Amino acid sequence: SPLAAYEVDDSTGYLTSDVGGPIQDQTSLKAGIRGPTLLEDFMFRQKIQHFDHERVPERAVHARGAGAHGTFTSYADWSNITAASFLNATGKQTPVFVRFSTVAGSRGSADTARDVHGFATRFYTDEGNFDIVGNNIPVFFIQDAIQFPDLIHSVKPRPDNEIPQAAFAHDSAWDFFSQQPSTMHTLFWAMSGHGIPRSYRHMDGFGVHTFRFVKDDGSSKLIKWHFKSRQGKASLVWEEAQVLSGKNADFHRQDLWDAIESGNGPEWDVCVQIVDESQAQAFGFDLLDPTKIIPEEYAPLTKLGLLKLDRNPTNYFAETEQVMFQPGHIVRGIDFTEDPLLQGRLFSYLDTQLNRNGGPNFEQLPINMPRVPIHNNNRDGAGQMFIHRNKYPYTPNTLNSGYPRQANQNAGRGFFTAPGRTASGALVREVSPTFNDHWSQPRLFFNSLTPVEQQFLVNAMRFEISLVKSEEVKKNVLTQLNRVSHDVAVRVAAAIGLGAPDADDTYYHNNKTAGVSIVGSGPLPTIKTLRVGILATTSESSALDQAAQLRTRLEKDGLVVTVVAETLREGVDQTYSTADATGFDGVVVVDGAAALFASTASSPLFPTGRPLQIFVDAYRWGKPVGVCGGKSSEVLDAADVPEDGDGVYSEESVDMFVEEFEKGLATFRFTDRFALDS
Amino acid sequence: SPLAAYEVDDSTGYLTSDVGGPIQDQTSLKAGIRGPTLLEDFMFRQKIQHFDHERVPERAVHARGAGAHGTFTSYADWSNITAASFLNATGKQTPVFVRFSTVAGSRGSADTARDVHGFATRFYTDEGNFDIVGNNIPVFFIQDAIQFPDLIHSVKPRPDNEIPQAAFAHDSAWDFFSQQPSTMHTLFWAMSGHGIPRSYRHMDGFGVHTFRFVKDDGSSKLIKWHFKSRQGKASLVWEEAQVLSGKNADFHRQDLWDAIESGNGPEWDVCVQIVDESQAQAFGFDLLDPTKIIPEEYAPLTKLGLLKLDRNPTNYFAETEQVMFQPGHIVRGIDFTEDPLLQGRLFSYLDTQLNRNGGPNFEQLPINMPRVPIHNNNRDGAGQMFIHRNKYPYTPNTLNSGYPRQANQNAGRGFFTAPGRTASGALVREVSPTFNDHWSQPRLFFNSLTPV
Amino acid sequence: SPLAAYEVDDSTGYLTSDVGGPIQDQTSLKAGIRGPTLLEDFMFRQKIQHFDHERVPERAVHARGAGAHGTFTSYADWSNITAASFLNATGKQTPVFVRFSTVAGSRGSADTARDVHGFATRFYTDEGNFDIVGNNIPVFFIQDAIQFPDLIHSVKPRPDNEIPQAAFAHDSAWDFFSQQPSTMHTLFWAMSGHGIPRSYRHMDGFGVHTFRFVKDDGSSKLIKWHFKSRQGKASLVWEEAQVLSGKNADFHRQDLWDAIESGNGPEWDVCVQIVDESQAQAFGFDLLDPTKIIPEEYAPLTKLGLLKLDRNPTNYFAETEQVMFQPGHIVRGIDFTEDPLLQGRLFSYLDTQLNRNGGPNFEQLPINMPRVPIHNNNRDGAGQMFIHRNKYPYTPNTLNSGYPRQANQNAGRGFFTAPGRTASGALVREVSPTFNDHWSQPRLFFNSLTPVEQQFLVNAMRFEISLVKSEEVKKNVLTQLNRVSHDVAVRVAAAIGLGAPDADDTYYHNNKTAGVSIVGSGPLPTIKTLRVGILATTSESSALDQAAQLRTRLEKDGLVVTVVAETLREGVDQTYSTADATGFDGVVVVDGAAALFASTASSPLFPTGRPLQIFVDAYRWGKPVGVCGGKSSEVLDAADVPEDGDGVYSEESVDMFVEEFEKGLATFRFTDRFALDS
Ligand code: HEM
Ligand code: HEM
Ligand code: HEM
Ligand SMILES: [Ca+2]
Ligand SMILES: [Ca+2]
Ligand SMILES: [Ca+2]
Ligand SMILES: [Ca+2]
Ligand SMILES: [Ca+2]
Ligand SMILES: [Ca+2]
Ligand SMILES: [Ca+2]
Ligand SMILES: [Ca+2]
Repeated sequence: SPLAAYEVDDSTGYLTSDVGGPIQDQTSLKAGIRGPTLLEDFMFRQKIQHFDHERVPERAVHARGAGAHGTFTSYADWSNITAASFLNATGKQTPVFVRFSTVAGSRGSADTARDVHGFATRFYTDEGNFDIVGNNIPVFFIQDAIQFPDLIHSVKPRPDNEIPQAAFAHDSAWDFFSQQPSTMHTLFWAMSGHGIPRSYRHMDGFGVHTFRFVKDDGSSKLIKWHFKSRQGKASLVWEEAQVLSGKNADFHRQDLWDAIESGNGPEWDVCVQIVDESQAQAFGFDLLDPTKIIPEEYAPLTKLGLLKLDRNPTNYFAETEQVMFQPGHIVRGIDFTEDPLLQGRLFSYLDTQLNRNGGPNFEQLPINMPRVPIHNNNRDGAGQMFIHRNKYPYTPNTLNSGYPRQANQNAGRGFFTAPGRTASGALVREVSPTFNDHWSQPRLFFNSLTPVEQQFLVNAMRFEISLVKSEEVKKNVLTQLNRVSHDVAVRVAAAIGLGAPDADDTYYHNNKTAGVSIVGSGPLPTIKTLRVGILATTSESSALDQAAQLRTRLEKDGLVVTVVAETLREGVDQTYSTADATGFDGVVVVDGAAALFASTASSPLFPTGRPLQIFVDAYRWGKPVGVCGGKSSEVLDAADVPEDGDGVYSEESVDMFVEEFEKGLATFRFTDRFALDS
Repeated sequence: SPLAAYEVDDSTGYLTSDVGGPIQDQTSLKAGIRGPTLLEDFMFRQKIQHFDHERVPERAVHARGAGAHGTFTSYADWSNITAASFLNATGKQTPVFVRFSTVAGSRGSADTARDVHGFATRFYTDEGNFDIVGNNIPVFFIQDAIQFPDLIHSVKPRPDNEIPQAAFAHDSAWDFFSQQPSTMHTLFWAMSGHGIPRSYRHMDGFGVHTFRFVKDDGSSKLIKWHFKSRQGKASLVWEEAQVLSGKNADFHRQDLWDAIESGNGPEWDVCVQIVDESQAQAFGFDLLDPTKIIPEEYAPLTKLGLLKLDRNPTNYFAETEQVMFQPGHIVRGIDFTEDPLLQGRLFSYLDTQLNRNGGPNFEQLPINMPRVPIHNNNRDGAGQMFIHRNKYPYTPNTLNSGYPRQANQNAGRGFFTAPGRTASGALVREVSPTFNDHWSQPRLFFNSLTPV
Repeated sequence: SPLAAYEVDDSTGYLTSDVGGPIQDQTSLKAGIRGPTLLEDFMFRQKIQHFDHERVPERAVHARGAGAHGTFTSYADWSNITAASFLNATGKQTPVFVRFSTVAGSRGSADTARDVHGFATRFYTDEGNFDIVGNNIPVFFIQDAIQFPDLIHSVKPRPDNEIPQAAFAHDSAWDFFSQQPSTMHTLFWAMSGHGIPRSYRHMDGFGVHTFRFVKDDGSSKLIKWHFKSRQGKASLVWEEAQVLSGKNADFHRQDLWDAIESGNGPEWDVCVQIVDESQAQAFGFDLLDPTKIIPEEYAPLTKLGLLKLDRNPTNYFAETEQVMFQPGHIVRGIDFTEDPLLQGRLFSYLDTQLNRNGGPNFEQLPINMPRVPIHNNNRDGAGQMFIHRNKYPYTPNTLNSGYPRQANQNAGRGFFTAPGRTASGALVREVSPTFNDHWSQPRLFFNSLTPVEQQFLVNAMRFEISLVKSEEVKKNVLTQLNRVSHDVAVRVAAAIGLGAPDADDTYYHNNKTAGVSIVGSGPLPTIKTLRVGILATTSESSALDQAAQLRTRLEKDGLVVTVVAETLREGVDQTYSTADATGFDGVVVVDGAAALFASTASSPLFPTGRPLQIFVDAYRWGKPVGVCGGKSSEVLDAADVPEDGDGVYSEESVDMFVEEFEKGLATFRFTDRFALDS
């Protein structure tokens, strides 16, 4: 590890300059005690120059994100399908670093914005660094990389005033979507719960593009990468996500960090779909088109190995901010395809690192270094950290005995382009007509959602599109939505007071696919790390005792428990003033606290009606909620919460309450609380 | 627009490269209709290279902010207290640009966080650009610029995990405040409604530091700048600010934008407290200490002129993101004081623009340019736009007839340091004992608030 | 070995990317064998991106230079005059790196231009890096750092056409000198032999400024740094320097490299003049004025230790090009003075490294690292290598238990400003009248040169000034020269078509000072590394035999021998076609080769007259020359060289030839061959 060698320990010692001279740094050098500061104060200038130059350009996209270290372990020797060394043996472990992100917001923007999300994984393999630079949605908005600035300019804030930070809440974004129909598949995903995942740990990762697996014999197959969450899939509800974006802008980065610090590091099965070269157009669409998925019914997933994140960074800036991913970081055994979105990406990520790093030696940053020797004739450049011994860095040479040697298919384990690949035809700036069906798969995705999930998507569209000022853009939007689903266009049109255009059934169908729905993916497989808010009072010794009782039990089941009361003390984590339902996955009121709720209700220590509002919000947003200890009635009545409601608990027995409530936490959302269009 | 000369119109025309060759930009050049992309596709590369390099480093502090253009109008001829040209005639008008901001959060952090706020004003005067780089709170946390990184590291997110955004909600910030008691006065202000103003239009601007006004005869007085809102002061309530941060992270920038578009451009009376040099220690504290206000009961405000913001930018990046303020942008008639916070600032803002701009010619960006001619011997550097005719850029010269000439108090309307300033004593890294009362003024402030 | 941890070996292995993936780099990936190159060719792009970004800005001055590693060893414990740790014990060793340079030319300009030269030394001390950033001339052109760009613009090429390279050969430089008379002292130095040293090893190093030595008790003394060459002082003659600029632009860098490779690493005694603070104005000038020396007659040198350079770099770019010196790299025991030239330097060198390195972490380059631990709260910035474990990098803190601790005079061996220093008075942009005598010291320096040396300086002035177009500028130059010396003005004026102004005796005097003359500094103390060219012929096996004999005699004494003949073979190093007298410190003809020695001598293998012209040029340029074997007349008469001349040798006996000739090498130059004005 190059990271270990560069760890700097400041737990002891006297302050020094960056050249080891002991110094101070608290008072400027001045000509007399009330005098002007001196130019000769080097202590001052070196410290302030450093401060003045701390910042580097944020990423052009995916600026907001967070990372962690961990380990990938192969489940088998996969030699039969790829020459990739990291996959060549059962149990082979390779270090990883992952960064997760949103796409459109700047650094500092909230984690819980509605957006596409990044899931970028570096495997520090024994034959070079291999990056899979993925998203949590398996399809992308556009079909050619040259369009990327168009898409991004359209979704980022309007450039006269840099308003708004909400990617989908403005005219220009919808102008682009409605004029560029390829966008429809990703737009439907982004309008689903996949736009507001519950956490990084509760989403999947996709390579998006078709890639190749290449064997040592030169043969190739076509693959899609799928990183399948072992935590289960889960989303926020929209109103919850909007509150969260104010109450805790760092919600996802904090959820990740805390899960790793508690020993609950997240896991994914790294999987592929594998198909033959001859099936490039067999599935009703072109595998070069990054706006299409291969339905799992046509190509099942094969599990290749386990990805686990189990260590946090030491210095966020040095590790997370400076990690520089590239789809060009490929290894023997993997190759590209002619997907025009992937093709252009290869150029963009090598170039943009010059912008961020300010010089060409970015791969020498510890987080970017490989874990094998580097042998090449790259030299000089700003920020050169190596002292190269070889004074004849050219090929061919005799003066260094012909080293470094060329690597290729038959030497040195070289990378090699899949040798079956060809190209033929004119040199064209033309779109393949095989790419032209922009609507069937959006409809496939929509069909595969549950009824209340369909409602949530329609409601997201109603919310966002109602913020578009231009009537002409809104009509254009309905034109495209209607090519996917007339019912979607009708329902969305109703909220914005326009008429939907008449049904156009060209692309309509009733087909469905497995594995895309959040609401239909079933209870979570684990409730470890999920958050329980226990609403108590310092008024009643019995209330605090009840909360402590609940705590001990819930904690041994891996839940993160917060006891809330008017003021802090022994056993109480959070005041009502700072508490919010967005902080919890379930809320329990201890019945000793009934007085705070069954009330209007007033104190200089928190806002009027806060305790009840926490419970009310939690219910409205679908969470398991309950009252533990004796007389539920009054709290549930004060909240207008029905005691017979699914995911509403009322028990005197602490043990029965915990059992029932824990089943609620796995269910995670009670969707019968949300109204549906008739 | 005052930057009309630099505008580029794209309401008509065919797409071109940056060198005027008509091109397309929607499909990559490929070897066959389902083929790989070609390296010879210059259309693709020049567009993507530009996109790849769009971003520049955010400001080290005050990263989150918004700006507008306007006009300053002097109420009087202020010659009898300052030689400043922009203040030398009743009704004299000078263009301005102002940027408002928070302090701690990054780009895209919400407007309605609890924080200190910036209020930075550029006057494009007929004798040079003059910047007053102020905040909405009249006192600062610390008493020496060398401590700035300490303060800022402590309020910014913890550096292992970059949590939390939200300057005051974590241990390190309160560790620093409690170890560095100078911070109490600004801390009390930030914990008041001044930490969550209703808009940029409903807050005041303060230079914080004592500065000097200098007359053409060389006499000086000590001043504090106060920009007093004509919209009134108003705050959010905290609960509301928290919900707004989520519902509308752009709330202050939109409020300002909208007010200008509707013809309600915000206004401030630009004022000063003026006191004699003999009064530097007369008010029971030291006027060099930036943690203290001069109570208005001791020195009333004089209104100098009107600041009105009435024109939004054309391109946010080019104007607002790229504007580069400096307290060293000073003009004849103003001078510095030995406030050790101010003193170090003068170094920081000139250096940090190298970081943002990536080269030394940042004064050439349209928003940074002055509105009068430039005559000097600065040359070259990355990004040099100017084509200088003078092929002898050194002084003293005879081969360019001794031009440019030196400007000073007696010739050429030069800047000059206030000639009554002196220094005396040991060269010390010592804090004046006159700085040591960290608590009385925070109590003055608290006492001055209503009960609620 | 001092930077061994950063070394990269490429003597074995297969080529890899920068992230360790084995690759090739000799053929682009193409769509067919005669097809266009593919964007997906990451091998191509990463290699070419690196190439495209290899260059960094050259230094703003001193762009042309060369460097080496070495060791400093202290002669004593100097705690009686300084707290500095590297000087605190007899025998104490500290690693060093030195870079030597010219000043005006760009990084590809010739070594042997007439110029001021740099001598910058880094001591990697056990209390931090300490740099002495000196020159080979003890005084500077200007008295205030603010004037630096005026000076440098005036000497660098005219900015319309970037002509001429060659600092003194144009109007603007002499315009500046004549308008800014402070320049006279350094000008007279640069017009002497000190402007064209024979090698970096044959020049001294000076700090120029008065600095302070500060004891641990707080008391201070004023010092000047003098690095006195143990190789002796030596110059080129001007015509020779001009020829060398064309025949070997790398002459000084090669001389240094070679001396080190041969185990003849150059040495200096590091010395100071030490005077009391009360003697700031006692010597008839102000010690804050960098245009003045303290004559050695008023303040003798104290030898502090030995500097020896003995290891060449491994990678020039990484070590020599990237070394970033600063006078701000100061250590406890040393302080600044209020010299206004020094004061502003402190700002310049910290700022300019942002330009060169392109980011703030330049102290992390291996050559710039200290050799002790770094403990501070500087963070982030582009190119940040360090992974800092202290997540509370602010002072004051409790969450990192108050570390790093402040260092100062009384704790932690902090740097401290000399506590006796004060300032008093108005804040002014005024020059001290104590700086106003710009002419007395130039006259002192001129008076201390020998007659022939004064002639050489006049002749350099005549050469350069005659290239100034402007008759006004020429007139103004003679006004200033005449204030130093009427006779200089007269003699210069005679070459350039003008009358000198009448004598103005205000600053005239006859005082002299020791240690500044080159011609007067006596024979060299060592002749090891000096170059002897033996001119032979392949047309007589006897001539080669003589050459071989002489070679062994000369090599025994550490001279570097080149045997020249018409064509190469074993024992012959160089052809006449490539050889030139600039290549040698002495020239010997073996008498077996006498037939070659005619201006008549014609051949397709070398220019007509070449063998003889080497001998004639050597003679004209002052060098020891002779004929070995017993028959000298034919060669000597062809050369018009008299047999009884001083530094002309003729002997049959090889031993007796060599004994005589080695005395001539030590004398080095026979100045009786140069005409004097009468
Ligand atoms: C399938 C389509 C894509 C996926 C899945 C994807 C994914 C991502 C991810 C996850 C990141 C963030 C990596 C990190 O965490 O540091 C990112 C950054 C970026 N992407 Fe993409 N991307 C796609 C398409 C594009 C295209 C078409 C372009 C350009 C033509 C592009 C240009 C960029 C740039 C310039 C960055 C910033 C990289 C950096 O500064 O390190 N991407 N992408
Ligand atoms: C009286 C105390 C201070 C006030 C009122 C103040 C005000 C501000 C304001 C308003 C801005 C943003 C300007 C804009 O909108 O672009 C800012 C930026 C900045 N300030 Fe200060 N500041 C203070 C003290 C300090 C100190 C002590 C330092 C450093 C020693 C410092 C360094 C900076 C830097 C580096 C920036 C970013 C500038 C840029 O990138 O253009 N400030 N300051
Ligand atoms: C006593 C007067 C001076 C001496 C002896 C001197 C010496 C030198 C030396 C030897 C170097 C080259 C160091 C190396 O080899 O890398 C150099 C570089 C330089 N000097 Fe000076 N210098 C003097 C005055 C000035 C002044 C007054 C300034 C500016 C105000 C200045 C600015 C620079 C700059 C900008 C560089 C390039 C540094 C780099 O890129 O690392 N120097 N100086
Ligand atoms: Ca818009
Ligand atoms: Ca959902
Ligand atoms: Ca290949
Ligand atoms: Ca903290
Ligand atoms: Ca308020
Ligand atoms: Ca010239
Ligand atoms: Ca000489
Ligand atoms: Ca740069």
